[PDB]
Amino acid sequence: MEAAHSKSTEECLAYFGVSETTGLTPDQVKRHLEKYGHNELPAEEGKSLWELVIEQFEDLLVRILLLAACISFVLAWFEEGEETITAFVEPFVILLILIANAIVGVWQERNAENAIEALKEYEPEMGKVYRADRKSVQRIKARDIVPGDIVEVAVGDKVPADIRILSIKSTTLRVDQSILTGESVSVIKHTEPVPDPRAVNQDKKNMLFSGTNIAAGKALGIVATTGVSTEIGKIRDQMAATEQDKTPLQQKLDEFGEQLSKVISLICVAVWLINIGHFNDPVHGGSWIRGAIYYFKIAVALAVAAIPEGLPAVITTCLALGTRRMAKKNAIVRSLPSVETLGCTSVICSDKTGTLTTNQMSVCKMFIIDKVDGDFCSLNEFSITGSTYAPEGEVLKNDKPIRSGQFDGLVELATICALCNDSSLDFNETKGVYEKVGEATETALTTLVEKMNVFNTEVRNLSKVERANACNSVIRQLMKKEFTLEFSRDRKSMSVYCSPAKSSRAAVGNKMFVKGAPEGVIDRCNYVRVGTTRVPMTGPVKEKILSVIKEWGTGRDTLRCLALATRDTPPKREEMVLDDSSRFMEYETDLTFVGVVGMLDPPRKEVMGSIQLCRDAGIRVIMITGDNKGTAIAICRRIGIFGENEEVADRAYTGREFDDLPLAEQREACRRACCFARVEPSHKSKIVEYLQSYDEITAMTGDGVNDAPALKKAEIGIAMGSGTAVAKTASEMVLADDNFSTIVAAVEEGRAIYNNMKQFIRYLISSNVGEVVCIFLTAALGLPEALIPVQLLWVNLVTDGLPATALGFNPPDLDIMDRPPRSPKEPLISGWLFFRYMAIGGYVGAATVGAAAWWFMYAEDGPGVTYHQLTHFMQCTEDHPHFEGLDCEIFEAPEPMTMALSVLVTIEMCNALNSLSENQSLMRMPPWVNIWLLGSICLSMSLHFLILYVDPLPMIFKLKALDLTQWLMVLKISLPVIGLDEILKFIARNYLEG
Ligand SMILES: Nc1ncnc2c1ncn2[C@@H]1O[C@H](COP(=O)(O)OP(N)(=O)O)[C@@H](O)[C@H]1O
Ligand SMILES: [Ca+2]
Ligand SMILES: [Ca+2]
Ligand SMILES: [Ca+2]
Ligand SMILES: [K+]
Repeated sequence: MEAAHSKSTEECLAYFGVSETTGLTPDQVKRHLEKYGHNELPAEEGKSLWELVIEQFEDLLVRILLLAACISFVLAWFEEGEETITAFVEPFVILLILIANAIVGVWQERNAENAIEALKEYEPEMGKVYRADRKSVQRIKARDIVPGDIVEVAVGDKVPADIRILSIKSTTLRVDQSILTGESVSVIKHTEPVPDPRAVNQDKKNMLFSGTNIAAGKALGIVATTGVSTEIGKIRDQMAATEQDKTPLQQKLDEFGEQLSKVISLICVAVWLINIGHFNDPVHGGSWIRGAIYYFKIAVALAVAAIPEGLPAVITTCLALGTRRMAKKNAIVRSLPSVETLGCTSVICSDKTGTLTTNQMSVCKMFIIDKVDGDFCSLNEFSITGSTYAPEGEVLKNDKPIRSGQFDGLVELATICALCNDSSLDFNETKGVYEKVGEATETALTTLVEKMNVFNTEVRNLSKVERANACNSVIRQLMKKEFTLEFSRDRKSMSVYCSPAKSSRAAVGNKMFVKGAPEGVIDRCNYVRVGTTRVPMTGPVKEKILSVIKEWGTGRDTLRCLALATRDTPPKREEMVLDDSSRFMEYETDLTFVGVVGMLDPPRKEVMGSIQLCRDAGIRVIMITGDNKGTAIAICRRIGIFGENEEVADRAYTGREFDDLPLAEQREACRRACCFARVEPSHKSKIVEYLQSYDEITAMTGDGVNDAPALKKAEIGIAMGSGTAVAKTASEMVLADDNFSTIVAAVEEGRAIYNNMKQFIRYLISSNVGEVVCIFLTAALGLPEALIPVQLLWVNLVTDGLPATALGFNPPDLDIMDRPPRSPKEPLISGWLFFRYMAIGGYVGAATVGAAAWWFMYAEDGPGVTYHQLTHFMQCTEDHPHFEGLDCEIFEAPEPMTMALSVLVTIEMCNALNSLSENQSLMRMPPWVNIWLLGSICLSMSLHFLILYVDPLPMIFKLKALDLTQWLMVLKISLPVIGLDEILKFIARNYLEG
């Protein structure tokens, strides 16, 4: 732990006692651990209090039912009667459903938090350090790094600790530190000290803060602080719900229930009005108050009844549930909307190298010049063996194992590979395998030279550790790397300025070794090295080279090709300005071509398959790579993006070709084209932006820093577990699995959550509308009431709860991933659905009245008021308007009423069997598809039985009943709801639109 960033490199180096180039001794490490602990934070625990999670109150339509319970608790406090209890049950028929939803939500959210922390804490964060026990850089669990030791970090890496920069390898080091200082753009660094021991972070321009990202370049430094003593480790705890808000679908439904408060609140105040004429009726005596409170009670209870108090929970739930599922497919969701947004995606843009392909690169072919004579050019081709980055394998000409150092071309070739190279290898002892350190393209090279072994170095007697870099090291001892012109994606090449090693001879030849994309480099070559010789680059020579490149690119191996050339006579260091990266290309001119390497880079298994599924789901998949257009197109084909034979000149463009088009033509180009090549980061962004200008939901997949902009501009960015931190930081989802499939599953889930939301809404609406059709039909048809306050609270508690919340666990529709994606601005409720909402609610409203009616009329154990209702109800006093006054006051019988309440429950528990699927028959999507649903129904049906037979209970509600017949009736009335929907589903099916 150093308190200084205001000291020099040495002071700091000596402070811990380290060799800036070698790193801490196994004993210094064992010690600093003991003295400084591991590089991490305690945390890892409770991200939400068991009680916090409970605040699945505080929402919209939950506060309503919350308050409706208060009033029914005050009214019960001011209620005098020998019936001082049916009023205390009320507040618990309301609280009850609220509680039930609360638990499920809470349960679902806890399981998700867990599942996630599982995925996260799975793959350990690794670090790059120089340590004494190894000559080359090695990778250690970041948790293990301690103050003092030497850390290396480069473009795209995440700073693993708080670090004092020692040496900046690239011409410039650019770091992104938004997570800390809040500075929006990348900032510059230097190795000079900053005196002021008070200075703020923003000014510590010689430090790298653990948790920032390197946006550009590469550097080595010495670790000042670890763990909690970290600039970002202190500030963790400190508040701010910087955790976003609600998802667009969450905000869509939030508003739908808001204006359902209106429609409902009105229909309520309505009931209070449509009656209040029964303000005097003998029932509540006739008081100038006892009649408006009863009906005020019927309103509130009708409200609680209609209001989908489960809506705010079920989204939340489906959400956390979708999350938990992705988490299980090794997908990390960084931003809640992602899965939903993903659901309705039309276009999936994707990087090639490393995203579409495995990024496991090996050099397997290479070539130099053989003979150059007039229009004749010939090449020395070679083959390499070994698919991994292991330094085991052999070079082969004509199937014969050749000794690389035998060909002068291959010597320089190797020299260049070794020297123009920011990456290295490292052998993982635990896993027992050679792992790259830096970019794969570069590392492939490193491996190549370990296989070339041109100076026939003795290696057979070297540990699996030393054998990794041995040769390269040799080459490294042979020249001094003065500085390097970092690889830049515009010029698409990279160079290295070198002088003679021991300084044996000064001015005997300074060099620049160059490595880059063939086309550009070859254009910058004036000469062609022939062994030790050199001759002018000519037409025929070039053509020969390029043509073999073309061959290898489009070949059945789709080789990823790089060119190596040297500048024999560089400018003097004094003439070279390293300030503007722009002038580097010139510094890389008048080159001498040396040779070409063909890299192997396998497409991922699951990719072709995922592409298909997208094609069926109506989803466009576009490739946006920096790589060569020929190679790229080749690969699209292998990936299924293009047919093995197919003219693509109209649908595949290079950044250059693309930029040549007029703006208009660019916009359109995006619509038809599926392959963009040799494109800079800006292009990747622009292409998405275009897709977006068609009001479409665009997805961007990638792994590298040239992907960030597009990753960031898309609706969802999906990063690779393998890819850069930079790339991850700009993503909503991260495939740790690196599995491409998950993307598709991810779109299937958001398709589903939506469908689930719909059916929920369908059941709540069509049912609860029936419930209000019940009332506004009897009270208007001049019929005796069908339900009382606590009778409504019951049809509620028992059909607006777990049976509904259960729809959340509906399976995917059978066609879900077979129809085009939903426009995001689509009317939540279609016109044709409102009809179906009504046609169901209507039939529910009436079948519930005709049942109470039927009890009055055709019930063989009831009276027989036959058709007409015998006209009316106005037959109070004995033999009143004598129209067969053979009965007294059967107009208070608890039977006609429980008759309806019983049907309501049942007919509702029926069209919830209709909310398995939008438009699929129970013949295709049967009830057992959703088991969680069935248990809920039985749960409710059971609650209804209890209420009807546990003697103390029918008092508090209404008189029991039904033995066969009476129940068989409820059934005869309710069951047809299923027949009506199953025809209604027939309609919208054998006439389609969605
Ligand atoms: N580290 C590097 N140094 C020099 N040249 C390199 C390099 N890594 C990549 N190249 C060349 O730059 C070209 C474009 O790189 P880029 O757009 O970043 O990704 P990609 N799919 O093309 O590899 C590559 O196709 C490659 O030939
Ligand atoms: Ca309700
Ligand atoms: Ca890439
Ligand atoms: Ca209901
Ligand atoms: K984004």
